[PDB]
Amino acid sequence: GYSDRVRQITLGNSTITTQEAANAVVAYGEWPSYLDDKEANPIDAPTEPDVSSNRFYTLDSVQWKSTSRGWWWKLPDALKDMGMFGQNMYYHYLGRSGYTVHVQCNASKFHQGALGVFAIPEYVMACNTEAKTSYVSYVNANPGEKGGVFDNAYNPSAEASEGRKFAALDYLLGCGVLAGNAFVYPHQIINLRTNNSATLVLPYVNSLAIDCMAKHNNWGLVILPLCKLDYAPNSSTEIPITVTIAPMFTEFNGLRNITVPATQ
Amino acid sequence: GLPTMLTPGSSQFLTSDDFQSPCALPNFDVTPPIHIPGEVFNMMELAEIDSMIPMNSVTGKANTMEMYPIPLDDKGSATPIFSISLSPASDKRLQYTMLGEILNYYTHWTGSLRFTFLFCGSMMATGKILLSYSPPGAKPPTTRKDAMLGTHIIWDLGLQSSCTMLAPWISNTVYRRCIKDDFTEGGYITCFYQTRIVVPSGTPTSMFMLAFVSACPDFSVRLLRDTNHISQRT
Amino acid sequence: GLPTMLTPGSSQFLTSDDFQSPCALPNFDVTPPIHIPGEVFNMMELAE
Amino acid sequence: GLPTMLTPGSSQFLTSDDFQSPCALPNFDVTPPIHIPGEVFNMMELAE
Amino acid sequence: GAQVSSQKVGAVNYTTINYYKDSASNAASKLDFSQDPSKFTEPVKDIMIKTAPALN
Amino acid sequence: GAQVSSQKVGAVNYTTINYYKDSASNAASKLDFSQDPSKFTEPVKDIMIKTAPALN
Amino acid sequence: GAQVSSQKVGAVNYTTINYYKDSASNAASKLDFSQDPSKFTEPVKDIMIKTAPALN
Amino acid sequence: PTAQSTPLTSGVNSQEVPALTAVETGASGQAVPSDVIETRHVVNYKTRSESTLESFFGRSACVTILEVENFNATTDADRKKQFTTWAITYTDTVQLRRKLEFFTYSRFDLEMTFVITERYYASNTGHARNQVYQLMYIPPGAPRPTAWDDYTWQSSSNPSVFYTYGSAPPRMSIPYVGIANAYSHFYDGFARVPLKDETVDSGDTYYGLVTINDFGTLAVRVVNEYNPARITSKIRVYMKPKHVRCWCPRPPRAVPYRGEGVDFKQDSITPLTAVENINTF
Amino acid sequence: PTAQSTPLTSGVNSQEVPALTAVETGASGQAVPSDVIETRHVVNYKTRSESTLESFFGRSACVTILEVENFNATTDADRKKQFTTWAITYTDTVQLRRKLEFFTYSRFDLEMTFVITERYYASNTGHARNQVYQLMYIPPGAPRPTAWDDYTWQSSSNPSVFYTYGSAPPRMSIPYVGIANAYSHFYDGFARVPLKDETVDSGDTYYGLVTINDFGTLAVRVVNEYNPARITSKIRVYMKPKHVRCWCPRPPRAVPYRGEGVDFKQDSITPLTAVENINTF
Amino acid sequence: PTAQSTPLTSGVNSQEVPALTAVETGA
Ligand SMILES: CC(=O)N[C@H]1[C@H]([C@H](O)[C@H](O)CO)O[C@@](O)(C(=O)O)C[C@@H]1O
Ligand SMILES: CC(=O)N[C@H]1[C@H]([C@H](O)[C@H](O)CO)O[C@@](O)(C(=O)O)C[C@@H]1O
Ligand SMILES: [Ca+2]
Ligand SMILES: [Ca+2]
Ligand SMILES: [Ca+2]
Ligand SMILES: [Ca+2]
Ligand SMILES: [Ca+2]
Ligand SMILES: [Ca+2]
Ligand SMILES: [Ca+2]
Ligand SMILES: [Ca+2]
Ligand SMILES: [Ca+2]
Ligand SMILES: [Cl-]
Ligand SMILES: [Cl-]
Ligand SMILES: [Cl-]
Ligand SMILES: [Cl-]
Ligand SMILES: [Cl-]
Ligand SMILES: [Cl-]
Ligand SMILES: [Cl-]
Ligand SMILES: [Cl-]
Ligand code: NA
Ligand code: NA
Repeated sequence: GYSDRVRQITLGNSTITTQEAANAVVAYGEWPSYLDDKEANPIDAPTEPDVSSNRFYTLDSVQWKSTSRGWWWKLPDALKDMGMFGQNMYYHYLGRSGYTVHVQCNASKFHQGALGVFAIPEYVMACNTEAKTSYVSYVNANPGEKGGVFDNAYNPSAEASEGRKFAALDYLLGCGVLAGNAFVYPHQIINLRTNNSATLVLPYVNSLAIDCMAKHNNWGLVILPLCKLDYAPNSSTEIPITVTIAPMFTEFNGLRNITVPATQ
Repeated sequence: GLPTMLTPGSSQFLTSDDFQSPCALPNFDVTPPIHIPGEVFNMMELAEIDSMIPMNSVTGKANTMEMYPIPLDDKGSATPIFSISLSPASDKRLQYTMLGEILNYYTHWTGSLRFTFLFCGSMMATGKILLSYSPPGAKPPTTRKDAMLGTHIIWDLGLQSSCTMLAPWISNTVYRRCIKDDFTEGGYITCFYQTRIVVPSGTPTSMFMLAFVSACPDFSVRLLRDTNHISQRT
Repeated sequence: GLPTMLTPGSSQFLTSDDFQSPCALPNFDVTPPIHIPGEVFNMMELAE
Repeated sequence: GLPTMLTPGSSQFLTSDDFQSPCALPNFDVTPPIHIPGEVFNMMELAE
Repeated sequence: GAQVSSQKVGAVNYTTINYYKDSASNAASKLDFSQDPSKFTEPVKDIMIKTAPALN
Repeated sequence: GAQVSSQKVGAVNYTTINYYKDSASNAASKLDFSQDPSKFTEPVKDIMIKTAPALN
Repeated sequence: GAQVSSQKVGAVNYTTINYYKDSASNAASKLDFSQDPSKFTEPVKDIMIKTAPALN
Repeated sequence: PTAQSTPLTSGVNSQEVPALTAVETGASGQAVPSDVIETRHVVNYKTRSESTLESFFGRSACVTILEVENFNATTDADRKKQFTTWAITYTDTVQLRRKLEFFTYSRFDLEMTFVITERYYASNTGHARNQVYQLMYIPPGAPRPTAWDDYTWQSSSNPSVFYTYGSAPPRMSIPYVGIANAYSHFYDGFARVPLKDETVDSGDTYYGLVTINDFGTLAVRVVNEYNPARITSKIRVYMKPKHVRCWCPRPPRAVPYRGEGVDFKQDSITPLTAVENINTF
Repeated sequence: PTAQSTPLTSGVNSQEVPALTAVETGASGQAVPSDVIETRHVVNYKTRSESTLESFFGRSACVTILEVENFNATTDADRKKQFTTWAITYTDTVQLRRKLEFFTYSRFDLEMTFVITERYYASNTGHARNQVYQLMYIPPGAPRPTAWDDYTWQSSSNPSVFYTYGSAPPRMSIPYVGIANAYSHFYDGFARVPLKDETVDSGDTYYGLVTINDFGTLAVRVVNEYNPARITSKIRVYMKPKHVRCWCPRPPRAVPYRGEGVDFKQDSITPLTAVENINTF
Repeated sequence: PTAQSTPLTSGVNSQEVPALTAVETGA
């Protein structure tokens, strides 16, 4: 009865079902966990918000078209305005979190296409001016739940002030490496003939036990069309991709007044 | 003092030497280690991971995302679907795979190579595809009837989306060289329609598959060297 | 003599090195120690 | 350092010397040996 | 405090003594043949048996 | 007369032999973690218990 | 890990310690007096006894 | 431990189908030759010794070339040629950098070695006595020299090495000195959070590791006073990571670097050479 | 173990005839003196120590002479004099080669030693500071330098040795690096099979070991920048096979070599000096 | 020997007042 294709995930007051999964990935074979006393750093008693924040948040959906070049988000950035997770994040200097990432994309037995879904630690991307290096604004680096898109062209700006955004060039993974090698990162593929969802469980990954969430994204989430969407009755059709992410084993230190980042 | 006598080598700086040396920061207290996920111990662990072959790196597709997908259709042509030499370090398409990149830091390689193919047509598309590896020294195969005389697998498209073809280690030398070299040539990998891809109406008649390559557990490399894939002006 | 081979670093003067060296005043009889109040062992004692 | 004193011969290259030397390719995995017919151990075998 | 260890074979032991008080001064770490490719090649939640269907 | 001692850990022992007849010739003294901050931070005649009033 | 071996006689032992982790670094192989000239001087299928006729 | 031996196997006619899988799962292909062909037994005695991280990184690699001179300097520009300072990094060169960047995080001790060379600037100004060099490591915060003979070179606390020209290349070990539990080769973030309505500039700020990294400064001088003959020197700096651990593998750099970041250059983003046809052996 | 002692023997009158044999069998003569004369007992204490393979090959032999220079080069030809590359081989010289070629196959580690010498090109251009040399081993596939100061010399992975002029001859060991189970000194074959009706050239192809051998390249430079005085250098390369095994003996080279192959030269194929008569003592 | 570890503690509501002292004492 039980199947690699059928799964339920419950976190807090939220549940996901899928009937066309393809197993699930646990990044680097490690489930998330709380921070042990023998690896701890800040000494204040941490806040562990548990069910208030460790639950599925669904981002705004994006549309997959035959011409789409792909999508990216950063974490914890994409969830910074999500319910109590966002509040706990911004009221504290320090935070750590794992995640369950559930990417959703159904179609029909007559559609075709394949999405690579990658979780990338320290997903540093190229800037869009050749007058400077590492020249990206905080606002452009941290788009929140809307994330960003890849392009198949690189057109760096005439003036440095206009190029302070990522050059998200698809085939170089926005960072000067070949996209065909992205499979070294934890990943699944949503191949429409096979499955309609990808599930990745991510431990906290960093060179520190805990860090400043508002300064530093631990993971990138990349969705790249490896094989373009095609549908014979209408090649211009679009199908939604929906991203739903739950923080897990969240832990926060250094409580004070709320952080309100710059918006422009 | 203890009588001693200096030998050849004295005072040289060999960049692959392995000697002790005084510490510039004595009794320094290093930051305690913590567990970090994803520890790597051997570059061969990375070589065993599948990465995509840019199989369709033809003019207009090379250096775009479209270099990866291998064109398929429902026409059942007798022409090969793709053809590539087993030269995993030096071939224009294999050199930039993860395996290829690792191989270009070494001079010698040995072992079996795994080629895994993912069919990305619609669920309604069926088909049978022949994947072949022909060890070297004979006419390179350009027809199915020659290809099928070599090592091969007939892949039936279906619920299980992917098929693995092996290029088993079959070599005169114990290691091959990580360069283009007649003496350590590896042979020929080809692919043909065994039947054809068939679709019903209202279904795309052209589609793609993705090809991945990885090393098997019998695989190893030797003789560290600098790669020709990175450089700088001086 | 014992065959030997000099390695990199030979003859350098690293100011944080920690080697032995010959004494310029051999068999010198140092003044005996006595107890003095206020001995310090670690700069962190002073930081507290 | 250990007090030492260089003797005559120091730094010479005698072509019939027999010393150790650092390996340029450390932890290199040599090709395993196999049996080959006709092994020779001494030039006097050939003289016979 | 001499350590005697096996050499890497050539065409059988060697001796090491550490001369310095800081481990940072030591020569290269001994060969570590540890590996676990599956954390990268098969990081799946549910065990996959090769001979079985990947999806059932 | 070799002394074998623990090294300071890096990213485990080392050997020392003294070559000279004067202790002044020796390398650095071994790490001494002794301390008693209270002779400077709390040199009071009557014991002060933190949780108690300093002056009663 | 010192090896003590007989010297080649002159007109009686010596000591060797290997300093390197690769056997390729080692000094010359020890004298090997092995020989079997007959594989070249008498590689015949049927035994030939000197005192007997070579052909009978 | 050795790489895998191959077992003796024949054929099959079976409901067991190891040739098929589904890489949508995130698993790579797993099948080996015995799964899809008839194999003989082959004992594999070969090892992966030379691809351990210690073996892969067990080389002293040049990471920069510094220049210093010794002559009678009478201008500010020429006075600044009598010593040099260099922010310690591995990004001046590409080879070691690319190898390290197979990984996201690392932890290692460092062996640093130096190669020092000289030439005469001219032949009509006599000769020059053998030179001694001082290479001083200035940790972040320690005062940096503004002249080759200022007070900073007394180096009471900073480590310095005094090197005599013609002697063996000097060398020292450095512990793992990171303020985190590993070094980060990539840092997807900033050094501070810019806040709502603050007056701090947001137009000229940077991103990533460059905003947070600081391994101090190497300062080099010729200790000798000037001769009539001007001598110009190069100091090549070599790094070997040892006692190495690394985490979180990455695709390697596929296109030229153009600085300390991950940025790429518009005229150099086409690494593949196009093949004539998909069927080209 | 010693060479054979001689037993006390007298005469014989016997049907045992050790003096006769039949070398048609492929057996060499076997008789010894005691078989054909009256002998005294002589104890033989002498040994064949110096004709073991290790003893026969236990010498560092010069295998090539390389040249490099250091001066201000303003032409392409002169720029190419600032470094040199050499395909590693033992066929530039004749002595070690001939000894190795007593055998068909071998297996050994190598000790490589170098002797580096300089002279002034001229006397009216001042002097030159002491030079450091870099000798870089470039395995097959690694990028080869096109200039003395290009990026390849950073040598992150290739082994390099930096040698300071006047220091002891530098030296390193190389393992047995063959991709077969032994080195072949002779290879009766080709690198590929030419096939029926192929368009590949068959008129300018080669034969034997030259078609398959590649032990990489040695690249040498002077690391120093130019002085006013041009310095020219020679680098002599020495090889000693150690830990030696050999198989399948061969007649030794009887006439001069004329290249890397077994070819001979028409004016040099008469090694014997004719004797006056068959009866010449 | 190491620098001081930090123990797990919660809050208090107590006549024990370690936050107050009198540095006039020389402590
Ligand atoms: C670095 C350099 O190029 N130096 C060159 C100098 C200078 O150009 C002039 O002395 C400066 O006026 O000139 C020479 O002819 C010399 O002095 O022997 C050759 C020397 O190599
Ligand atoms: C290699 C060589 O033969 N060099 C000789 C040079 C050059 O021929 C000229 O300087 C080039 O014009 O001339 C000398 O008289 C000199 O300069 O003292 C002697 C020197 O040995
Ligand atoms: Ca709680
Ligand atoms: Ca010595
Ligand atoms: Ca299966
Ligand atoms: Ca109190
Ligand atoms: Ca007889
Ligand atoms: Ca089988
Ligand atoms: Ca000076
Ligand atoms: Ca007799
Ligand atoms: Ca030069
Ligand atoms: Cl948001
Ligand atoms: Cl193109
Ligand atoms: Cl000073
Ligand atoms: Cl002076
Ligand atoms: Cl081509
Ligand atoms: Cl360089
Ligand atoms: Cl120079
Ligand atoms: Cl005669
Ligand atoms: Na094995
Ligand atoms: Na005898």
